[PDB]
Amino acid sequence: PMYQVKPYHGGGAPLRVELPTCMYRLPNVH
Amino acid sequence: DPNQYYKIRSQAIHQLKVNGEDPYPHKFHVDISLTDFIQKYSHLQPGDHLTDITLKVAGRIHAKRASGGKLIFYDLRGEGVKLQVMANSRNYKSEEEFIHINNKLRRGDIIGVQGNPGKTKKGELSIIPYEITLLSPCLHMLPHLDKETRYRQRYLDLILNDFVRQKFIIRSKIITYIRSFLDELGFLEIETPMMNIIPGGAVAKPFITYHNELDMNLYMRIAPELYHKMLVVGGIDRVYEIGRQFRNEGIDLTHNPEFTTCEFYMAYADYHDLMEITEKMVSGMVKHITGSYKVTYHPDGPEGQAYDVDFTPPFRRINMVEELEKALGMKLPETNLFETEETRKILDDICVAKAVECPPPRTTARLLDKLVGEFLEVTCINPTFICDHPQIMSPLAKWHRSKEGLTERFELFVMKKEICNAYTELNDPMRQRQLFEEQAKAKAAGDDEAMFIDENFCTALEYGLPPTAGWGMGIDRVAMFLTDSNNIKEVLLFPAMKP
Amino acid sequence: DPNQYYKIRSQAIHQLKVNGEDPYPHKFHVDISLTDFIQKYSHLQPGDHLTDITLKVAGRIHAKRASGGKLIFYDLRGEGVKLQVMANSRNYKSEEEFIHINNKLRRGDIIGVQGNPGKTKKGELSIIPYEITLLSPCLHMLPHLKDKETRYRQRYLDLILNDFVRQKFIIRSKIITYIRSFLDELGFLEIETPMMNIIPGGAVAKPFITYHNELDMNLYMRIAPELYHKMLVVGGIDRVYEIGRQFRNEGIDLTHNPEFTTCEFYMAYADYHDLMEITEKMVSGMVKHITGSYKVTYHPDGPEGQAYDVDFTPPFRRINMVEELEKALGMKLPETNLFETEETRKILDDICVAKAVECPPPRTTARLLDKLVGEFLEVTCINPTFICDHPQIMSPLAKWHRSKEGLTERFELFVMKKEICNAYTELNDPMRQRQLFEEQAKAKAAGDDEAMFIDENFCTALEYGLPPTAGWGMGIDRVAMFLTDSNNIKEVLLFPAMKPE
Ligand SMILES: CP(=O)(O)OC[C@H]1O[C@@H](n2cnc3c(N)ncnc32)[C@H](O)[C@@H]1O
Ligand SMILES: N[C@@H](CCCC[NH3+])C(=O)O
Ligand SMILES: N[C@@H](CCCC[NH3+])C(=O)O
Ligand SMILES: [Mg+2]
Ligand SMILES: [Mg+2]
Repeated sequence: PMYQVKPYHGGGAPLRVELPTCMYRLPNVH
Repeated sequence: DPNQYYKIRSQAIHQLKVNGEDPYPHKFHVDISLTDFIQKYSHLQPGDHLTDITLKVAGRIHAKRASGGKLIFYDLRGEGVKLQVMANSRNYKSEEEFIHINNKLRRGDIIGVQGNPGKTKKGELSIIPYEITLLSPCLHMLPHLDKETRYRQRYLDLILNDFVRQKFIIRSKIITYIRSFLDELGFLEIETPMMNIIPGGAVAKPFITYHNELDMNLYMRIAPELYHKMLVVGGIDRVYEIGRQFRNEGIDLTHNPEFTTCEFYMAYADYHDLMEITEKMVSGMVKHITGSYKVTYHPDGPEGQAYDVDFTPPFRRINMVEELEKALGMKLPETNLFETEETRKILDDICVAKAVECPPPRTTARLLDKLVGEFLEVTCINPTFICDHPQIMSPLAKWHRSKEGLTERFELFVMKKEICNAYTELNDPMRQRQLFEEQAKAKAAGDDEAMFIDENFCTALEYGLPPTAGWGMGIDRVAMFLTDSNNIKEVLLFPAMKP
Repeated sequence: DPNQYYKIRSQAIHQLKVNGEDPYPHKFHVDISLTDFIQKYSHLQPGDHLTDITLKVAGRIHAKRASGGKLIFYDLRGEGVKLQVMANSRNYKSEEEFIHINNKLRRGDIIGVQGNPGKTKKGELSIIPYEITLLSPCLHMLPHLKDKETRYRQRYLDLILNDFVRQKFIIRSKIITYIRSFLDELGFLEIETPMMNIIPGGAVAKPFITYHNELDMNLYMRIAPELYHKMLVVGGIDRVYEIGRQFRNEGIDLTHNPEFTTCEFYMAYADYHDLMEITEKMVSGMVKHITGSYKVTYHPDGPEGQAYDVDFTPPFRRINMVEELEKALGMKLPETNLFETEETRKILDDICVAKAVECPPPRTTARLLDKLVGEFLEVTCINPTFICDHPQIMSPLAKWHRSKEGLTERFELFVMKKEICNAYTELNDPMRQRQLFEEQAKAKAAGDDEAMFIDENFCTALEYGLPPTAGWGMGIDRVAMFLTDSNNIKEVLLFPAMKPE
């Protein structure tokens, strides 16, 4: 097996991109 | 009558614009995908109607069915799924508007639907509209249920044929899997020129093009190989590129003028290392995408027999010269004699005796290629490494460390077709320049398949290319085997077509 | 001297082959990367020597220094890091082999080293070799401590000598990988569409032409994938993207190369308002992820000029093109629409003359407007700024604005006075699109060699119904320039196109 080389992403954690978001809604009490 | 349909619908849509009814509205606020709608509400009982939930969906009408005067069903499709729209006038915003929209809509139209989840008494999940909006009319009669039309109007193929989308999802999954595999091994994804002063790295007839401000011809690349090796001289030990290559040649079941390959180069690896990495990558890719190592394939299409192709590692290996001697039933010359005219004549006689055709020029490399295609490649059903090609057919591959006249090369064949080519890289600049000079002498003599000499590449090797192994894979051919396609046009969104 | 160096070293390496010493061995088994070696053994104290640990590493010799007759130091480099080789005669396999290997090696050679971790009394982490193997000699004098043209014509020398160069190409790869993760996570399908077309489309550019021999027809290298992507949305693939090469047959300058990389994506049921929000989230998130913050230093005129901090903190500023241009000019503009009209064109021509804004022929309404926007609006766009609502005459594939007559639902994102994104609600009415194509065909015959060809195949696809859709394109090379503090596009292309020497 070939020698280990760390990924260029750093190797810490998988990339988790920030995504667009939507403010939640609460139901009409009436 | 399709022509009459288009004239009539076009006039009707033009009338809607005149009347200010906006048949191409700018924005419709889709709330939920059809897929999520089906998942969220499949649990409903027949007859249910969730009057408190309202949602907006959109898609293309594939069917329209009236049921009495106050009820109409639309088969709404998108994302590879379908949802019934059950439009009854009792739930619509108003009876006058209900009549008006239903008279407007036709099969093929894109629509937005605002309404409630429900289930019919017969148990079909439905959305019950308060309002339907025409988003984009279809001016033509949508077809229902040759191959040229599917490839010349791929959007019609996608609308009609659910399997087509799935093939291109699989193709994308293959490429994304390969990037993940190599990124995890510490490779850097790079981009190298697609326009070159000297095409190289493969045997191919190139496209030529003129750059005006520079007043000089450029060639579209046939492979990125020589640039990647210069980057390894530059100290980037592991590089890869998934990108387009170009060949100015013929079109058939396994060739298109533009096609996609992955090449990678790995410092301090040899071709033994690359066989193990190939086995791990290819078997892991098949299992991840299909769920098992065994894939069904119809080499002759659905009209013929199918075979399970077994990708369980290790793959079979055969050595080209030894296996050819078995297939021919005769001893071939010693491999250190493969550069002689005596060996060329022996191969020429064998091709004549076996009725293996080889058009001129009848060079040793071309006669060997024809013999290998006839006698070895046809036995490679399951993934099979063909190894240790003669140097005379591998001008960029390093000489074999123990077999004189051979190289450290392999090709991976599946179902009789090449999917990978790889070798320990030739990194001795004197020997590489000598092989290029032989190529250039053959090119000047009339052999169009010979490579151009690349002086800048040979100079780069003079600065020291570490021992290295490189690899290329034809992505389209891999997508063919993983989609049960025997025609490359099935895995190209817009294949090149005779006009 | 460098010519003499090469002849002498080539002759020495040839003699190694004759003597059976194999100067290009097939395989050396590296145990550990230089980066991992440093991380594992940086903890050693000065004077440490781990005689029980034997490792194999490899790299390129960047310096060779003899210290008396029994000690030689090699500066071994790889992966952007360095490791001293402290070769002591007493720790080598034998004194005779020690003399032999040291007389063989030169600066620039690729070597493999088998030895123990150690640290000198001066505190320098080292490997102490039992055996060194020549893996690939450098036949030339390797340069030291360059000139811009040589750096681009021999990029491998630039990568060997200048650590900052590798870092720029790592950043470029991170940009692309970030964009794919963002679009994949939003449900987009990554697609590949033809790079050779009978009719180039989707942008304003002069194409490359090439000939296909079997089909006996000319083909054009693509200038944009845009029309293919919209046909796939007609086909029901709601979200598609492609990061790939485009081609323009023009001149070379600080922001222009004949081939370059873009990302385009198309999103059914979005409009350009949705795409501004997505652009702000993608670009700000990418900048913070790659650089660690929203603020980036940039030298628009290179290191000899002033630098500015560019602030990517969202939301980005928005300006409307025509109304902001009218404020910068101090005067109202004539209204434009789909048709070129000489009265309006003359007024804009007069404005450019009075303001000394150059416009080479043809001085069309769209080109004169573009030059005015470049002089008065783009120059104010230091932080990322959306310029919005372009006139229809500038935007033949953009949908008409739903509330502003004669404008379109378009934006461009400018950073440091340069365009990085172009996007719009897509025109999806086939009759209107055919009409705009007919206007482009007229302007081509009148002298505009960048004007679009009519594409009847694409108009036919629109007749089957393209859903309301918004699409977007980003110049990847320009983004890479801003995130690597490069003001020359050649800094972010591994092998930039170069005039023949
Ligand atoms: C069969 P053979 O004579 O050995 O040629 C090997 C070459 O075929 C290339 N190639 C790969 N896939 C291709 C496809 N679909 N259409 C056309 N060419 C394709 C591949 O880069 C390699 O350089
Ligand atoms: N450039 C080769 C693939 C890589 C071979 C190993 N350096 C080809 O076109 O087949
Ligand atoms: N094709 C455009 C980018 C996409 C515009 C939105 N459809 C360009 O070259 O600038
Ligand atoms: Mg082959
Ligand atoms: Mg622009």
